Amino acid sequence: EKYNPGPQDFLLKMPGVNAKNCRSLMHHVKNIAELAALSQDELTSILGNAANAKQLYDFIHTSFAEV
Amino acid sequence: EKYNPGPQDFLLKMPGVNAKNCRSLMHHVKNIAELAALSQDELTSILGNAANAKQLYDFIHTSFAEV
DNA sequence: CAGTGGCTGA
DNA sequence: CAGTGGCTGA
Repeated sequence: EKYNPGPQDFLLKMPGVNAKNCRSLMHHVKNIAELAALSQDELTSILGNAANAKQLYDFIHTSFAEV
Repeated sequence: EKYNPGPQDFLLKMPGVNAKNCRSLMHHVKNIAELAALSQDELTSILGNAANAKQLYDFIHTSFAEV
């Protein structure tokens, strides 16, 4: 498909994303902007899995360094 | 000052990033959430380069399919 | 932002 | 989110 291996791949690079919920993610978000804009509740609603949701939401909110 | 290879490396995985503006980016954003929350005008203020800003914001604002 | 976890070997 | 483009060989 026309799904560029850039932002599309970026989704699967997360510890809570697979090709299965990837299609849902990209269809629910514009790109990286909406991807990181998603909330834990949003994730479960799109991914349909609490584990995948928490894992994805986790990385999105994983601070670079703990001071 | 950990800076795990997860969110930190994620920054350097962009077409408009380097290690020099990486320290600026992480200091201006919490993690991925703020990373994608940045605007093209903001990127220039952080990265200090229009090219890097446009390139970084480009990817952030890159549609999964049909860029 | 808007879609469901969209696949898989013989 | 909050820091400046934070480096580099002899």
